[PDB]
Amino acid sequence: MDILLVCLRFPFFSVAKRSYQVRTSFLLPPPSALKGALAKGLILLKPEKYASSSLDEAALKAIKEIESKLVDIKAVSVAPLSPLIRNAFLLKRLRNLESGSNAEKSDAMRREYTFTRELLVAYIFKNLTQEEKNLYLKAAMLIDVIGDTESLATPVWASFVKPEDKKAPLAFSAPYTEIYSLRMYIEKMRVSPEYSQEEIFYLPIEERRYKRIVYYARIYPPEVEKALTVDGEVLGIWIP
Amino acid sequence: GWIRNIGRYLSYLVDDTFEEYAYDVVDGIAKARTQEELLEGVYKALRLAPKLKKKAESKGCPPPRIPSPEDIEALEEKVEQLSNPKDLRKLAVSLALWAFASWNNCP
Amino acid sequence: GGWIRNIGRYLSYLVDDTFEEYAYDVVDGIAKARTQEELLEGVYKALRLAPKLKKKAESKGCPPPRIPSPEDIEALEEKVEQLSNPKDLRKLAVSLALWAFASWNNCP
Amino acid sequence: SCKAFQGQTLREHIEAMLAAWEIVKNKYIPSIIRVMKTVGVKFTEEDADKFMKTLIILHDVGKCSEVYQKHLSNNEPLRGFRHELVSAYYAYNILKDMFKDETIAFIGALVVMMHHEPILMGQIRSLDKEELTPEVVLDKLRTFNGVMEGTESFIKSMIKEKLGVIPKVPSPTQEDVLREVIRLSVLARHRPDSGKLRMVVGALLIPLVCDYKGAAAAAAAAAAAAAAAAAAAAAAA
Amino acid sequence: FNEFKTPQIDPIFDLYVAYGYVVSLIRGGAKEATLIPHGASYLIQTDVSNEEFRHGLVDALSSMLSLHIALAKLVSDADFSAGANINNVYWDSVPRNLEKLMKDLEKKRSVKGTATIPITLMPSAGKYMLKHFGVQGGNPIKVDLLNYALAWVGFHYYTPYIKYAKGDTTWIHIYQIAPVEEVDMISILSLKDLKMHLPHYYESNLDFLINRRLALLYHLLHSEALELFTEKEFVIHSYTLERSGNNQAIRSFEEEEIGKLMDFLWKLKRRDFYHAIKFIDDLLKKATEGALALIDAIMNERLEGFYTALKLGKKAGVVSSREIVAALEDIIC
Ligand code: NI
Ligand code: NI
Repeated sequence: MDILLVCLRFPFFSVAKRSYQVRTSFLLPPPSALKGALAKGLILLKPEKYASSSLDEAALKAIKEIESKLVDIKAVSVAPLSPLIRNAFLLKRLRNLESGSNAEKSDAMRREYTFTRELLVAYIFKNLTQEEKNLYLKAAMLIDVIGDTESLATPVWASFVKPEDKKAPLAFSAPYTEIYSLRMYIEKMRVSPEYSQEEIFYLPIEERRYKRIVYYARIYPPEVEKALTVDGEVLGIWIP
Repeated sequence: GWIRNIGRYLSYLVDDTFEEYAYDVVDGIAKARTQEELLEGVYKALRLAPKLKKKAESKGCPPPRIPSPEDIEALEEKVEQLSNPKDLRKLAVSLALWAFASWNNCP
Repeated sequence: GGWIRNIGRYLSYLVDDTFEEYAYDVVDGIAKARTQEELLEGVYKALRLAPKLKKKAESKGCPPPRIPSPEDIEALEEKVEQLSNPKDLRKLAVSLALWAFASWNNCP
Repeated sequence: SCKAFQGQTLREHIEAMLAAWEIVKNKYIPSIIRVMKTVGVKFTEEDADKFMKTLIILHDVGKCSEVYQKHLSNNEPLRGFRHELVSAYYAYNILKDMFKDETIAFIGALVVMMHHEPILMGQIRSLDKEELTPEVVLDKLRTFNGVMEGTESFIKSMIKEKLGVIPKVPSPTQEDVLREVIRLSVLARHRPDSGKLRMVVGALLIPLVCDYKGAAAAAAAAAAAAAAAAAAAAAAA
Repeated sequence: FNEFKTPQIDPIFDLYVAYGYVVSLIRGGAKEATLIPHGASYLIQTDVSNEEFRHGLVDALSSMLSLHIALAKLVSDADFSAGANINNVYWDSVPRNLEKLMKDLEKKRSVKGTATIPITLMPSAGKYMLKHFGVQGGNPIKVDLLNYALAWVGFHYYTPYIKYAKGDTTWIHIYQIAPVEEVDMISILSLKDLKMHLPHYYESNLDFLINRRLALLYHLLHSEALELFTEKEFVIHSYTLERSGNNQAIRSFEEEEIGKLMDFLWKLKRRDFYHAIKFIDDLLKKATEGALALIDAIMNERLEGFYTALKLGKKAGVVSSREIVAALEDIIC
């Protein structure tokens, strides 16, 4: 298992849940968003391999190839290296995709952008070959945007690493299916993006307050025999 | 902690019974970033003592009392070592904060 | 260094009651000292009234004024000569002039 | 020998209270056993007498815990401290042992907390020239450094000397009293029996507020306050 | 342990239904009931039976409908009929749904239908949902009637709210208090104490009900339920509904906190009460900008805000007594 480690130092998240009026945003980016971003990376890095009549089919085929080299439907995981918050925002979201109401119907709508100082992203692979290891490692970087085109994103470093079978608390995101055996945060994340599925995922986030403010610190969960070390500290992770 | 006594003196500049309404000195003492301007503002506030004395004397109620000389050196024995503006604000703002208290003066 | 209170005791006699000497211009000058020379001029103007108040203090049943000692003058000269910056000079001039307006129990 | 009042000791005050209630039980016991049926507990007239005597023997015990006695030592002001607020903490702990039931102990603690001055909590007009508010009584109770030693055996010498059922006293602390009083207030304010709780608590409180006869009279219009103590003439002769 | 599970749909509506579960249990009994937050699920652990839960729920529905009949297709000026429902159709839809639930449950019959969810119970909902390349007609989101009624019971019984008319337009501020670590039944009931019915203020002097933070400060000023927020950590989720010219939309969804404001109020009112509420009310009525500066200082721990608020208040009509100043100084530390 060649696990791809990257560091995303970007302030605001941009992925919203199934919502209207006020657009509720995910506390952590869902696997669908990261998968789409990596598919975009494959699109603009090697456009000869993925070529479609329309962008939808190119995105679908890039996603399919990524999932082909993925371990299973259980997709990329993340580790919040910074406290999380819900940062409210007001936007002039136009409404013209509905019946009638012409085409210029813009009204102010709220869409909060989750703020994050630092985050880490771990893709779980199944020992992809060397001639494509560089391909996907380069595809890990140049991840310019997440969510919509509003919130920019940037990488810090990219690497491949084994889990070295180390015991450590699970500081990643895992589905609430197998880790049930194990101050809990589980919610619908939509692991698989839709293109014309829904798994409950656990999060290492708690709403503890130290003096006055709450933010969202670490969860300090039970340790897991599978982990990975970055910048010295070791964080546990779940793999199938 | 020698705060009420000076607060009641600063209250003499805001109360309607003294129809002079010295509000600039309150802004000066409240908006103080370092040592010098806070002392300048407190001096400007204290300089109007004869104004208040003759205003209360000529109106009927007992004249206002000047802050005692016993805590005058107490003001400068602490503010000198508040080199950091962050902890200096805790007193600079509080000086004007106590300037708006009730402070019943004349019956 | 303790001489600020001593000089302010004498300065307070220039504006307090029971003295018939309302010298506010000298207090304003000694408190608005922008440079050392005018600060010393204001100090001299304030000290020039020492006989003025001392002679009449005993004429109204009051204790004689606490005229500053020459050691206080030496300390003031030492502080002035070491201050070439108006920054701390402003607060130094404000410090002693603030003692002028105080509830001193000069006459019991 | 701790004294609850300025010049009256606790023992004599409680004796006068129970003596005053002695001539009233025949008038109020039938009226008080009826209202108990609507909350879910039913008991005989003797049990009602025992319950009311338990309330009488323990109605103001916070008056002697290192605070009220010190304030009432020579002249010290009360500073808006509600002693009776801790008394319920005893009652809820004591009555629970007396009747082996939860709701009767809860209502007894609530009613013994109800007298003196009520705590006005939940919505208010923009004026209050009193200390009835909870925001100040909580701060005052934050200074509750337990209770003086003599009280622990005092109740042991109180319930046993009158009737005698079972001696039991808790050990008050700073936090247990807060937890108990907040639980009592919450369970009184938000149990689905909304007005019924108020009605029954007032019905139980009416006999208890007859302490004017027991204590020293200080009201001019006491004739109206003594009309209820009067009863029908026994006979013409 | 019955340990009722709560449907995972929307952490606001999820909170409403899981947070009315407690009152449903209380009205049926169910001693020793607690709420464990699961991020959004908000599970509840208790030892109640399903029939007892149903009895409590029908008791709550009976009380709510009895309150609804007090005012009069029947439209009432209550919390769950027209006070909080900004849409006119819901004014009749909600009572019909509630009485349908009553009829179904009283006959020991589980509900077998689904109904539209209003924006009041969950602002994340609305009229349109982006599927792939557009929206869905009608209202795509639907909820089972049982959870719908439970969330309505919770909203009516627990969550405080404010309605300000000001002529043609209409503002509705809705506040829900969310625990973050753990709560027992007494804590949740203490929070329920905050709810007050018929907050339809209107008038013109009380024009400070705009500026949602100021409105919630004004509402919390006169509330003295329990200083639980100093010993337990709670957050507030609040939102505004506006009907400017029959254009129903939401313009504010900020997520503030309730611990700091309650701590400030308790520290201010611990010294003087007569000079506390009168002070705050006068400052709100006269110095609205000063009140905004004061609440900003409270939420941000800023020294200049208190001075600006006091100066603005003293400019017009505020006495600003000494004891509150001393309390502010003590808070400053
Ligand atoms: Ni009594
Ligand atoms: Ni008594």
